Amino acid sequence: ATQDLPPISGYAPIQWKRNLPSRGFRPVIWFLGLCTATGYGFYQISLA
Amino acid sequence: EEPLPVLRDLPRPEYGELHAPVYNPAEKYKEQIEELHKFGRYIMGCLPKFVQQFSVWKDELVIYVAPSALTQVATFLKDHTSAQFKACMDVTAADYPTRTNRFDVVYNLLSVRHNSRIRIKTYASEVSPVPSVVPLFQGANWFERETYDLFGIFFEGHPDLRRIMTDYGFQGHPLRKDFPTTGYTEVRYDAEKRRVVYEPLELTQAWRNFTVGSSVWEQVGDGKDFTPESFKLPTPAPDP
Amino acid sequence: PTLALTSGSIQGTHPEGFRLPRPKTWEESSESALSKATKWYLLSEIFRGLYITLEMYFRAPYTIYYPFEKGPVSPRFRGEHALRRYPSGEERCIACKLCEAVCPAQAITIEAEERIDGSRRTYKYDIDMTKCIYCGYCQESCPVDAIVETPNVEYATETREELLYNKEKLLANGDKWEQEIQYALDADAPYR
Amino acid sequence: SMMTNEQVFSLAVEKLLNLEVPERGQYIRTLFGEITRVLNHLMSVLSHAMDVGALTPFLWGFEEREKLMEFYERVSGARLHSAYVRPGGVSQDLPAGLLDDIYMWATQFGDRLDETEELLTDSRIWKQRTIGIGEVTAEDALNYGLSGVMLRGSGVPFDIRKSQPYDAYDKVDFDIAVGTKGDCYDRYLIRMTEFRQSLRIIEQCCNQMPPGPVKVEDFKVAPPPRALMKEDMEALIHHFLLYTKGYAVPAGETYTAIEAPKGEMAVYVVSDGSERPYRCKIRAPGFAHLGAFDHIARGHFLPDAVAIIGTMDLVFGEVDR
Amino acid sequence: TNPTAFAQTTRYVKDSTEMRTLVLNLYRRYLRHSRGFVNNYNLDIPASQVRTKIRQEFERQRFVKDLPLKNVLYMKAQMEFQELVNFWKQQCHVMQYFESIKGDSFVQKFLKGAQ
Amino acid sequence: SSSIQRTLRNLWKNGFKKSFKQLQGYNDIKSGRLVGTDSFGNKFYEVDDPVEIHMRTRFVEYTGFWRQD
Amino acid sequence: TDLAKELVSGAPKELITERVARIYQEAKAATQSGQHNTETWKIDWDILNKGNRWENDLMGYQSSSDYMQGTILKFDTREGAIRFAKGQGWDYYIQEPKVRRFVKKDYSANFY
Amino acid sequence: SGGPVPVFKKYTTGSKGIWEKIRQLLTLVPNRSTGNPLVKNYRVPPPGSQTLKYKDPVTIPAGDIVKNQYYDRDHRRNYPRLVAFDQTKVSGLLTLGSAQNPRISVGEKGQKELAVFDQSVSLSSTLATIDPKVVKSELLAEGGSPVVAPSLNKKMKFRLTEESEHGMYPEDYPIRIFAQN
Amino acid sequence: QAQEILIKANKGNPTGLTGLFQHPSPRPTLITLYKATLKNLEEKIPKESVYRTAVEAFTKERLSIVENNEIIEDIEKKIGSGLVEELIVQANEEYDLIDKMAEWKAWEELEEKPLDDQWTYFGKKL
Amino acid sequence: FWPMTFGLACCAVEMMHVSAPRYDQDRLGIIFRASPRQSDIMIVAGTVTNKMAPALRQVYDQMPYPRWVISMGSCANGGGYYHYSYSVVRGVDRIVPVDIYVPGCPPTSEALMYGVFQLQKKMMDGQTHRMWYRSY
Ligand SMILES: CCCCCCCCCCCC(=O)OC[C@H](COP(=O)(O)OCC[N+](C)(C)C)OC(=O)CCCCCCCCCCC
Ligand SMILES: CCCCCCCCCCCC(=O)OC[C@H](COP(=O)(O)OCC[N+](C)(C)C)OC(=O)CCCCCCCCCCC
Ligand SMILES: CCCCCCCCCCCC(=O)OC[C@H](COP(=O)(O)OCC[N+](C)(C)C)OC(=O)CCCCCCCCCCC
Ligand code: SF4
Ligand code: SF4
Ligand code: SF4
Repeated sequence: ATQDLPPISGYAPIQWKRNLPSRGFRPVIWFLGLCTATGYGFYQISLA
Repeated sequence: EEPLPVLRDLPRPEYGELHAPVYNPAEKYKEQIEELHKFGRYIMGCLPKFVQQFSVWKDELVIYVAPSALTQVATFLKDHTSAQFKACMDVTAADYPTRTNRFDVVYNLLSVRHNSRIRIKTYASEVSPVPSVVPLFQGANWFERETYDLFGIFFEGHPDLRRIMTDYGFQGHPLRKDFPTTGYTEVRYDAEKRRVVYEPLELTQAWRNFTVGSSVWEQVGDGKDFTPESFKLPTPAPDP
Repeated sequence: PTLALTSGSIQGTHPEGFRLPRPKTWEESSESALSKATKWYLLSEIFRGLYITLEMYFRAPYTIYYPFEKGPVSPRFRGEHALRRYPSGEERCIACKLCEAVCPAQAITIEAEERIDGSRRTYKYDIDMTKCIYCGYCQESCPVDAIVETPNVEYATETREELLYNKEKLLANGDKWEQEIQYALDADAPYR
Repeated sequence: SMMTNEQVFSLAVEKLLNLEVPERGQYIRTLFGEITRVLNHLMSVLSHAMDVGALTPFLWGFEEREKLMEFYERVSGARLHSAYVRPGGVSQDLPAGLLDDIYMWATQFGDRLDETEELLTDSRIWKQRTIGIGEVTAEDALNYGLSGVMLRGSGVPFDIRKSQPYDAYDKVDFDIAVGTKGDCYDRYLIRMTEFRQSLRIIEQCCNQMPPGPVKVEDFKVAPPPRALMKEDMEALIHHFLLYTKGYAVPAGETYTAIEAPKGEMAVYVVSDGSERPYRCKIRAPGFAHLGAFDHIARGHFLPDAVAIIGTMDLVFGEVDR
Repeated sequence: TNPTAFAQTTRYVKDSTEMRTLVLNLYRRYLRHSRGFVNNYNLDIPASQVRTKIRQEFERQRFVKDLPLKNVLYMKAQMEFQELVNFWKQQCHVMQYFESIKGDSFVQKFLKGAQ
Repeated sequence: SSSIQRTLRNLWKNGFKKSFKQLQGYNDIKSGRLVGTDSFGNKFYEVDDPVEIHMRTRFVEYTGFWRQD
Repeated sequence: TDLAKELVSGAPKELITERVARIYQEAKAATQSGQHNTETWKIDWDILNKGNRWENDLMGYQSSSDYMQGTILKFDTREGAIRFAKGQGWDYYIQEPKVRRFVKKDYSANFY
Repeated sequence: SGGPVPVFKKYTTGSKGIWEKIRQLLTLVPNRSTGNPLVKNYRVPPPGSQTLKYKDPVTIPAGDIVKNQYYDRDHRRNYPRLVAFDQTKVSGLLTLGSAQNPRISVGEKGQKELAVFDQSVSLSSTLATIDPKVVKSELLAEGGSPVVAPSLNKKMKFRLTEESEHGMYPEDYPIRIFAQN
Repeated sequence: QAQEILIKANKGNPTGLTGLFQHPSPRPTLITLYKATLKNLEEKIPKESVYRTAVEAFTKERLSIVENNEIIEDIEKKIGSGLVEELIVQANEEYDLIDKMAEWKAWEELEEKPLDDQWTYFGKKL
Repeated sequence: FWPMTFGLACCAVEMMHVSAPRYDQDRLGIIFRASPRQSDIMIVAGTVTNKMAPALRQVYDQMPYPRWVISMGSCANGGGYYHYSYSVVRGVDRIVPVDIYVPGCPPTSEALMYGVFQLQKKMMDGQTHRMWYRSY
């Protein structure tokens, strides 16, 4: 009006709680992937 | 996925003429005034040998004690369950040269227990020592170190009292009223001596004292009476 | 009846659940041994920490290329001082000495007398720009808006003598920055 | 923490003056009491991390500081030393469109805290530098007068915005976080919570902002508006005497404490019925913290001292007032 | 919390004789460290003058009678020692302490403005 | 605002000599609508590019080449 | 009181030997009719016979080497001022304020 | 509440088209804003080019031309007077009661009693010689109970929340979030 | 007599406050110190002192609540002064005070009255 | 242009903001160094007290040539708000030679960069080696 005021219906709510969703596969799957790479790697070393 | 609103253009409330009640801000402390008065008297009754007097202002209770009554009253207010002031927030002083003991040492205690603050006032002169509360409150080690630096108060029982703020070998205690605001000396780099040297004070523009043009009329009245009606001596009513 | 009977208060009473439970032992960890060791040996959170930092590498930076661009300024900004004029050309200051008395740092020196034609004007007016705290009190106290702070900030000087603005210097600033002072005065007039 | 500094002098003087700020003024001092709190922790938490080694989280936050200092300059005219809060209220009213900028910054700022908590909260190197470092017991904290976060890290749930609510802090709803281990990692978590509680108050002050005067409607303690000054005789008299003689404060004394971002900051102002304070002792939280440094650093290594200084938030202007 | 090096408790003495023993004891402590004062502060004068000027300042207060004045001058007596030992003062301060230096006739002071 | 496309479009709009000067003092290759020239001779542009960041939508072209004040 | 308290104040010796203080009560100003600034006793120091004020050559300031030029003390009793001056060992001199003589003033006196 | 908010609902610059789909496929948390403010929204009418004509706000009772006498709202001169209670006045209040609960005779007999406590009366003696009911009724509280330190905030209480409510760190992290209750 | 009690455990489950461990025997320890304080109060502090009446007011009250409340959580909410481990230190300090309170003889006449000009600020009596 | 991190008080906060992302002093080759040996610019950002004064001279003497000193803000320039204090040096140019004075309380980040830009223009005007050929 003649002052700095919020709108009639107010402002929309904002995000202020923690937002850190975890990412990546389960820890077991990464270990399976590691022992697959190790097994395949020594297969190719043993082949050569 | 609607486009974001332009918050500049959204409608704003319309108001006509605004109304705000006018009432004395000191009224809202009324309940706090009585309870501090009761608890202030309680300490005096428990320790009549030490508490010279107590005073209440709005939501602040002050206990006035002698220097020889300090350790006793401080200990009582720290250990008594009804008043557990484990935390000492401030140790300071003030200079009133007109009084015989100029320095007025003030302690602020915090009770995280009951959510209260109490104030201890104890006087001191230039040469008379004051008991140190460091054996009770470890947080007063530096607050006492600062008060001596700026007021020269002798604190008896302090494990290590020394300058904390002013330079080493600084002459005079700055916050004493007789000490000029610009001090006595100043430093500069002397080419001959290859070192920074002290010289007597000499201002290129002398300080201007505009404080002389203070008010010649008294500006605030005698005040108002806000003592609880349970702490005034009753008037003996006239006879028939 | 209050809890003064036991020397207790509402404030001293802790909320429900305040006492901590029994800390878990090594047999109450939900993670299996291998899961806890795969995260430990393969640096689970560190590789995530790198990945979040690498997201910023593909974002627009914040840097602006000063002096070819300038950060935002507002009409209330306090900068270099300037003495203003009326449109007719007469100096705005009537040597009232208000600004000298507000000035927290005592940076202003005013010497005044009756002008040659009778006007109440000042013949000496200095600001010790190395003593001013750029606080805006002189500007607020001037009854005729004679002393203002222009939005200028780029006036660093080689010698300190050049930072003792005398009345000639401040009036030369008021002429130089008159257009920009009007920009700020027009915008922020009603708020004062 | 520039504006909270001048809020504790305003509260003390208004307390001595028996005056109360109008409703809108109190919301502005809460709005900029939390913008200032966000400004402080961005400086404190992120420079603490910089000492520990994390250089990048410093830089990300300091662009938020640039965005927040713009609000300082838009209302007062100075980025840092805004003499905005004064005894009786604030200097000027908010400029048009400031609320819509505090909001637009507030919508995004939540993600800026997450990207800070990404690099530090779960980092094993960060937790090795802080967990078990600088431990403080509740008995020791109360004895040395440790306040603010270096008392709620030790487990004590005390906060001055609750013990003595001031300037619209009683109207908004917000939580506090209390530690349990009294170490640097607990104080790190509490500060990161105080970020999100500030962003929770800041939104409410954007929605509950009332209209009306920002300062006491008492021209004998607040300067009259310039337009009224140049047209009304009594305004000119009061404008004259306020800027030369000052205003008299009734005699007495006070001790006003606020929950400063560093801790409990308080002033002991003694009045004499004159226009100049007779005494003004300033109780800086950092000064009481730095005394307890010897009692805490006893039994730690040189890389551990750097953490303890950062977890104390020692800005030495307050220590050496 | 523990006190720093060469620190002492602050006790207000109540006997005159007790103080002089403390006063005399403290004097050798100044004298004992005199060579180290020169070495640590790189003083340009031999340690003999350092011992020389220490003694003079003790005598300056010798004739105080009232007791409360005696303590404060002793409390500050210890503090100056403690700062000197621990290398707290800088070289500039100590040099200027020992680098200090007949009045003019009435005409001479009158000629140059006097005081 | 950092991609080489934004530098390519601005490089082509200005031409060589205008862009070479910005490659010498500005360190960035920008192009904008000319708004006016001041008494000293500097020219002030405004950037219409939708990708330019918040504080970089206005700039100057100083009169000199090796120095700017 | 009786003690030579100045030996603990750290003040320069010249305030005892070379300067003179004055204990006075400020007089009523002719311009204004208020009578409040004349109810507290004050201590001020005499100016110096040379070097109290001199014009700075560059900007025309008021340079000074007197470090007591802007030091005025306040009291509420005359004795406290004298006692405080005695304690510091100051070479003071007291200026007794003048006392206005009472004269009754009557509205009717303009004709009688 | 402070729940996560979709990125296109925040006032920051965001990608469009094929790059938006790339941005969502590769980012850890797709609703995280770049932080670069919207050029078309943020500060678009600068503080020096607004449209609002400001008007000085004035609440009616203190800004009115009528019913607005200054002595009604002159709070600076209605400050609470400073009263200090010495031992003597405590004794007088203790022996004679208060103004609300009088324990003093009337007329000249009462005026005799008040004058007794108009000069020094040490409180140590007063408690030694007075009815034990007086202490339980005046000095102490609730029948002899002590006087607990008064609270600056009678509404200061706390309660424990949990992550489903306070949204902060889960139960494993070593801090707890306290609400008001 | 030689009855040795534990005031602050140095090991055990935490209580939520740093440095304040859980007390192995909360209830018996409180009862021992409450009974000692009531006993030791009368040994040294006379009856006319209000302080003696004040301690016997609530040390009795805290002694009666402990007996009838075997559940620790019922003790805390009814005393209302924190955790039980804290109440031990309150009780202990309540005991130490009487040893010093008796020594100070703090029921007697004001040892040192202020001078006539002490609590006067700027020409007004406080 | 590697300065020395000699921030003392509130003037140092603006000094750090020059290095922040918005202004990014590093983009111009400015890296704050923590040692006189690796620094050639001394930036006095804050109040110079009497107790700090001898240390400031010692730190200044330890900088290898060529060296320049910038005075930032009102405290370093001429005392500023604390000009009439008993523990403040009224201008750091009473202790070290100052090559350029940046005015403000505190100077804005752009005001400090203008001071740095002004000094660089002066350093590019030096003729240290042509002086030998002509003046010597
Ligand atoms: C493949 C080669 C590149 C990556 C090499 C390193 C692998 C690290 C993850 C294994 C360790 C671990 O512990 O993995 C498991 C962990 C943690 O899972 P959680 O917290 O229990 O998940 C919670 C519950 N869920 C399973 C339902 C979600 O997942 C991660 O943190 C994944 C991190 C992915 C981002 C980092 C990769 C990109 C780095 C740079 C590549 C150029
Ligand atoms: C069998 C498969 C073999 C795999 C081999 C790989 C092992 C690597 C190390 C894992 C152990 C570990 O991270 O240990 C963490 C150690 C010591 O931790 P601690 O003192 O024991 O406490 C934690 C464990 N607790 C609680 C069980 C006792 O310190 C660290 O934070 C080291 C972090 C180094 C990070 C360097 C940056 C990485 C750069 C490369 C990627 C860009
Ligand atoms: C073993 C060591 C290997 C070499 C090391 C490299 C050093 C880096 C070079 C410094 C550059 C510099 O400083 O360029 C900028 C400086 C400073 O310009 P100014 O201060 O504005 O004054 C100069 C301008 N006036 C006087 C007109 C105001 O000169 C110049 O404008 C140079 C302008 C002409 C350049 C002609 C170059 C000819 C071609 C050379 C390549 C084919
Ligand atoms: S801005 Fe403030 S400090 Fe500077 S000249 Fe004006 S009143 Fe004085
Ligand atoms: S306030 Fe304005 S009119 Fe008065 S002396 Fe200062 S500049 Fe001149
Ligand atoms: S000049 Fe101003 S901003 Fe700089 S240090 Fe001094 S007071 Fe702080």
